[PDB]
Amino acid sequence: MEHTIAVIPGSFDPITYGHLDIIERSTDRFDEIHVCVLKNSKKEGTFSLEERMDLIEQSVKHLPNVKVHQFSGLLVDYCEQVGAKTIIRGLRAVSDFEYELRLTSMNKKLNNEIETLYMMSSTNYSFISSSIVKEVAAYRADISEFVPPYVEKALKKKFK
Amino acid sequence: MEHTIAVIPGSFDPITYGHLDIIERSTDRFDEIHVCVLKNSKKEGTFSLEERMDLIEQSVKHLPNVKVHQFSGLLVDYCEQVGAKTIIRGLRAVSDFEYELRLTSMNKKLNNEIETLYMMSSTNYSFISSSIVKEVAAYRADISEFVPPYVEKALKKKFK
Amino acid sequence: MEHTIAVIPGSFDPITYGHLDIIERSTDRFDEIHVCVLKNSKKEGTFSLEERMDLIEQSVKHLPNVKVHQFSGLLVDYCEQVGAKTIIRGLRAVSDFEYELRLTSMNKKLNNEIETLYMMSSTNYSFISSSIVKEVAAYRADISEFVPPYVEKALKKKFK
Amino acid sequence: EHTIAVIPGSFDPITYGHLDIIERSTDRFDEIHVCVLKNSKKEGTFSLEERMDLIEQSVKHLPNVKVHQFSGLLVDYCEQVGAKTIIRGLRAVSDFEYELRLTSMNKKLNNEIETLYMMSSTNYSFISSSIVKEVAAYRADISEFVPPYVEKALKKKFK
Amino acid sequence: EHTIAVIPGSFDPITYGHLDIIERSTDRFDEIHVCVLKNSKKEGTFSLEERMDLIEQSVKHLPNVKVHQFSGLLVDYCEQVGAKTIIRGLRAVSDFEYELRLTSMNKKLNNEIETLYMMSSTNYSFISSSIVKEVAAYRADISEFVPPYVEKALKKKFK
Amino acid sequence: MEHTIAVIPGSFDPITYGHLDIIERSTDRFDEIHVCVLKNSKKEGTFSLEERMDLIEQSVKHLPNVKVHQFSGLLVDYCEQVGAKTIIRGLRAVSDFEYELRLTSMNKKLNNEIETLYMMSSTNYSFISSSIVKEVAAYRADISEFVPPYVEKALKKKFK
Ligand SMILES: CCc1cc(Sc2ncc(C(=O)O)[nH]2)nc([C@H]2CCCC[C@@H]2C(=O)NCc2ccc(Cl)c(Cl)c2)n1
Ligand SMILES: CCc1cc(Sc2ncc(C(=O)O)[nH]2)nc([C@H]2CCCC[C@@H]2C(=O)NCc2ccc(Cl)c(Cl)c2)n1
Ligand SMILES: CCc1cc(Sc2ncc(C(=O)O)[nH]2)nc([C@H]2CCCC[C@@H]2C(=O)NCc2ccc(Cl)c(Cl)c2)n1
Ligand SMILES: CCc1cc(Sc2ncc(C(=O)O)[nH]2)nc([C@H]2CCCC[C@@H]2C(=O)NCc2ccc(Cl)c(Cl)c2)n1
Ligand SMILES: CCc1cc(Sc2ncc(C(=O)O)[nH]2)nc([C@H]2CCCC[C@@H]2C(=O)NCc2ccc(Cl)c(Cl)c2)n1
Ligand SMILES: CCc1cc(Sc2ncc(C(=O)O)[nH]2)nc([C@H]2CCCC[C@@H]2C(=O)NCc2ccc(Cl)c(Cl)c2)n1
Ligand SMILES: Nc1ncnc2c1ncn2[C@@H]1O[C@H](COP(=O)(O)OP(=O)(O)OP(O)(O)=S)[C@@H](O)[C@H]1O
Ligand SMILES: Nc1ncnc2c1ncn2[C@@H]1O[C@H](COP(=O)(O)OP(=O)(O)OP(O)(O)=S)[C@@H](O)[C@H]1O
Ligand SMILES: Nc1ncnc2c1ncn2[C@@H]1O[C@H](COP(=O)(O)OP(=O)(O)OP(O)(O)=S)[C@@H](O)[C@H]1O
Ligand SMILES: Nc1ncnc2c1ncn2[C@@H]1O[C@H](COP(=O)(O)OP(=O)(O)OP(O)(O)=S)[C@@H](O)[C@H]1O
Ligand SMILES: Nc1ncnc2c1ncn2[C@@H]1O[C@H](COP(=O)(O)OP(=O)(O)OP(O)(O)=S)[C@@H](O)[C@H]1O
Ligand SMILES: Nc1ncnc2c1ncn2[C@@H]1O[C@H](COP(=O)(O)OP(=O)(O)OP(O)(O)=S)[C@@H](O)[C@H]1O
Repeated sequence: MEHTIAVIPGSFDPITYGHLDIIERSTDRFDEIHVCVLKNSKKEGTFSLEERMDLIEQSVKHLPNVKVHQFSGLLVDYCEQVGAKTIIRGLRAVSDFEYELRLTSMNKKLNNEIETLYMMSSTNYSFISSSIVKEVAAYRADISEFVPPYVEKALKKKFK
Repeated sequence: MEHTIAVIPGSFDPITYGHLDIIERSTDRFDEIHVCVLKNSKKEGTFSLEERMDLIEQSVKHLPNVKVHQFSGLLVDYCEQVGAKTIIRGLRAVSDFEYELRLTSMNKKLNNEIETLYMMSSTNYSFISSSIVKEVAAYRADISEFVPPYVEKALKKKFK
Repeated sequence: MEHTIAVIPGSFDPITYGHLDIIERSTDRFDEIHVCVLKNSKKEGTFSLEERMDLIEQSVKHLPNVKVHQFSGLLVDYCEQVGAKTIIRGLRAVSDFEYELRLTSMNKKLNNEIETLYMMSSTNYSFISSSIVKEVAAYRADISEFVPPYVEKALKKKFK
Repeated sequence: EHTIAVIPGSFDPITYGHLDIIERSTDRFDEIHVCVLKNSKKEGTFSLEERMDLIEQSVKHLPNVKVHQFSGLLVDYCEQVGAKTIIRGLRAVSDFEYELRLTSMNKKLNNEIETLYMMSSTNYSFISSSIVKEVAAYRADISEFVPPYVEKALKKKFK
Repeated sequence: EHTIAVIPGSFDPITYGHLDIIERSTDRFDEIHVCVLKNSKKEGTFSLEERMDLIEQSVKHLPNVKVHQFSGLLVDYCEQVGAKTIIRGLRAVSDFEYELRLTSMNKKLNNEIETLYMMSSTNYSFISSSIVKEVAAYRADISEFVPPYVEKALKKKFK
Repeated sequence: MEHTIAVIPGSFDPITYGHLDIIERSTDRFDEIHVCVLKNSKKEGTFSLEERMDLIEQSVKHLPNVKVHQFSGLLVDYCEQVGAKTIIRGLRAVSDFEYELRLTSMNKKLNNEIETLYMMSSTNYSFISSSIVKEVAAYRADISEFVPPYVEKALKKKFK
């Protein structure tokens, strides 16, 4: 090849094993995995950018090649700047498919050199979303099956 | 990082620009690309195995890293025999999404070392299929927009 | 307006109240409606081309400006030949939507002066198809709510 | 036997997908009838009698599940037997749209039968008879998808 | 009270679509609990109290239906009261995908609760609370869509 | 035929080439086209009613038969006042289809004299929404391919 980077964009509010299975399935497929998050999203999520970045950073410790960045402008500009010709997105459902088809179509208009590549969520994590883990957290049920140790502790302390 | 082979499977009956677009977009992302055809399916169609393979070769000759192969037996065993750790499939529409989700779930049960990735069809080929191209060729309308020139000449011939 | 014609294609095997609904809602919007069927289908359903046209002919007798025709080749060519600028189709479900999208994108590349307009099935006929009416008829249940009196007689005869 | 549920299907052959639906049903009704259409046509792979034999053995261990065949309309088998309820499984959007059409028709055929749907378990969602059989045709392992006695019938048939 | 079924929702307000699901269940279990969530958020249009009142009146002809509020997990409610079945309606593809995600979670949350679905009847497939309110804000006729008691409550609220 | 009016309702926040293509494909099939906007929609967007109205008027001025209006009240009550028997909408994907099915089922109960007709998005406009054109405009990327020039000017101003 050459030297190979893939970007894995997301909100990760918070990161879950669903998101991790995708990053983990990407690690020995590329040289460098950049987990990437949006700055001044203007939405507002349960957790701040910083906490979100640290929750990722602690969850992805056991994988050397994964970095965690933030940005700024267009994601396709990031891939341009930094040497990645490949974006990785997961699919859980028809819903995801539709939303991603319109984004990829726009991105391919913005930068024809970048490709987006999809992976199907695996079976035991396809119903996982952070929205719904956050909901279960609010009722203080056991989330240990859904998110890693660190973000588990960050949601207990958030919902009490 | 290590050598990468991707397998791009299909019946290619015949190959279309839609198929070509997916092969082209993957060439700079893997070291080797195997285009795989199903040796002796019991599901016979317009062109012979051998006609189909030649049409691929002629349409893929401007791409040095693309080889065209035939196999009977399970697809995940072909990948295993040639060391390919990745299958590549295109997605046109929701119906594709669903059928693909089902096949990838079984292929993963068959051999969990092989990962399937997807690319979305380009907006301009999203409606192309072998099926709809053959129908159009049977009323000998013009198909130069839909298949490469070798395939075009073979369609006018077939439906003369 | 001009002298306007609209073409309403299909298999009609047999025509149902579902089809007739679409036809009736169209008849006051164009000077002339053409119900068109493909000749030499090499698809064979249950009723021959001749039977199918007679059924259509008897079911639309009460609308002066509807005509029944057969063709030959490409739908957009019939439209070109007869001076029609509009194809009309019905939509029952997402399944219909996705299929019809693929077909009109192609018809657009074949002749961009023909437009296709869609109508939603009315609520009471959304679940009707020729296929499921045929199955009901095999068990000789009452289909009078699904097909018009003449198609009904043709169906009772066909299935005993 | 105050309540009865019918679980109709081709079952060509039955799989752990079908069987999970049946298992999740047994404790909610007094009696479960698994029904298969007699004098269908277009079969292949297994005959009616083979298909019935395969099901009755895979459900042996569920004391309230009986296997029957019928050649008329489902909704009539139901009124024949006293069942107020049909049970079907959903794996995907395509099943959902298919079943929406069947049940709208079924409701014009007989307004007192209800059809209740259960989502396929996450582990079995990808399973169909069609694809178990592709896999068996390449002599690959299928114990994770069908019960042992169905597995054996499949090896015999695909050598 | 051998068998209980829980029918959960916002019911903001209840409509004939919801009632048709509720009515289609009553003959199938001994006891139906329409439940609603205490301490919600995003609402509007009617308060918890007004909502439970409208339900109560709308189902008073159904001896075995009770309306309850609850503050925890739907799946907690069920175990506590002995309900092993939850019932939900499907109008459309979008409902199917959303509900797949919920059931998959609830099944992790508790494994002895089934969710069973029923298809909307064809006459009520396009009815939602959302769109009924829309049409009542413009003073159109909603009597085809909601029961007479909820009609009056809509008329008042929107003039 | 008699004199025909079609209404094409929308937020148009802003109008895009996607909307316009629809409008243009309708001009030849009806006598008058009223492009209509809701007057005090209480979920405000990026342009006011006044701006949106100006932006349309400029964009459709070559199409003499197209007129811009605003209404307070039901869409079908507007159609009744002006004598329009037809409403026209465009569909880009599955989610448009389902949403539109439910709206039209209701509109048919409110007034069964009005027909809603549907047209598929042309392929190159399939991924365009106002939404995604604004997000791209906020990051100051070229949007001239997505909207006509008058509209391109205003969001250069709005996101400067
Ligand atoms: C497929 C990856 C992706 C995902 C998304 S996400 C989204 N969809 C809708 C909204 C929106 O309306 O804000 N955002 N957005 C995009 C682009 C879509 C087209 C417009 C520009 C978007 C873009 O590049 N935005 C900045 C960004 C920066 C860093 C990260 Cl990590 C991300 Cl995800 C996005 N491509
Ligand atoms: C995503 C690639 C793919 C595509 C398909 S295609 C298809 N799935 C069902 C039917 C059928 O029933 O006829 N056909 N089939 C498969 C496998 C799916 C799981 C069962 C085994 C399938 C398998 O490996 N089959 C042989 C084969 C060999 C070499 C080639 Cl190149 C191909 Cl494509 C297939 N994976
Ligand atoms: C939406 C109207 C329509 C419906 C269909 S229906 C169908 N038949 C087979 C397929 C297929 O293989 O997709 N689709 N086929 C078509 C065309 C799709 C583009 C390829 C050419 C098709 C075409 O023009 N085919 C001849 C024809 C069909 C119907 C009638 Cl009435 C006539 Cl006169 C001629 N457009
Ligand atoms: C909801 C179960 C069901 C299923 C089906 S058919 C199917 N759906 C998926 C597959 C499949 O995957 O093979 N087949 N067909 C029907 C009816 C549809 C309306 C027309 C009458 C049909 C009717 O009553 N037909 C006789 C029948 C069918 C099945 C059995 Cl068991 C019996 Cl005894 C009688 N309702
Ligand atoms: C299928 C019934 C249902 C419906 C919903 S509804 C909804 N609320 C927010 C969202 C969401 O963020 O998705 N979904 N939420 C749920 C649960 C899904 C699993 C996570 C926990 C949810 C849970 O148990 N919530 C409490 C509740 C209690 C009693 C009533 Cl009556 C209701 Cl409606 C909800 N299951
Ligand atoms: C497809 C045309 C259309 C589009 C929409 S849009 C929408 N549906 C839900 C929401 C909502 O909940 O806010 N909005 N709403 C409608 C009607 C659907 C039935 C209820 C009443 C809606 C109606 O007539 N509304 C006023 C209106 C006036 C003038 C214009 Cl131009 C429009 Cl678009 C709408 N039909
Ligand atoms: N359980 C999962 N399995 C596979 N992919 C996932 C999973 N959850 C999320 N993803 C994908 O990971 C990418 C980034 O996810 P997010 O942006 O964090 O999800 P989101 O839509 O912003 O909020 P959620 O996770 O759906 S509530 C998207 O492509 C998601 O579809
Ligand atoms: N126009 C296209 N754009 C992107 N991918 C495509 C396109 N056409 C086909 N593919 C994908 O290429 C892979 C192999 O396609 P084929 O198997 O050869 O097509 P097929 O499904 O057998 O018959 P058709 O008529 O092409 S759908 C599948 O994942 C297809 O969905
Ligand atoms: N019940 C219905 N309501 C509205 N449109 C319909 C209905 N049935 C069929 N149509 C449409 O009429 C056109 C002709 O369909 P056909 O070709 O006759 O039937 P078909 O779809 O090939 O076979 P079936 O059994 O009707 S699915 C297509 O747009 C159909 O989707
Ligand atoms: N894996 C599964 N999980 C849950 N339900 C299922 C599963 N497989 C089948 N079903 C349901 O079982 C009922 C009857 O199944 P079948 O009629 O035998 O469907 P099918 O024809 O076996 O699928 P094939 O491979 O096309 S034959 C239908 O409502 C199915 O959707
Ligand atoms: N017309 C209908 N027919 C059958 N079921 C319905 C109908 N309308 C709503 N439902 C079901 O009612 C259940 C709970 O009621 P709701 O939670 O209020 O639905 P909702 O989507 O949350 O609110 P809506 O969309 O404005 S009705 C949902 O899961 C729906 O599937
Ligand atoms: N690109 C397009 N091509 C064809 N029709 C479209 C397109 N975009 C929107 N429409 C349709 O025209 C009407 C939409 O007007 P609007 O929805 O109010 O604006 P918009 O482009 O959908 O961006 P949104 O509404 O924020 S998603 C609906 O019928 C849309 O489906």
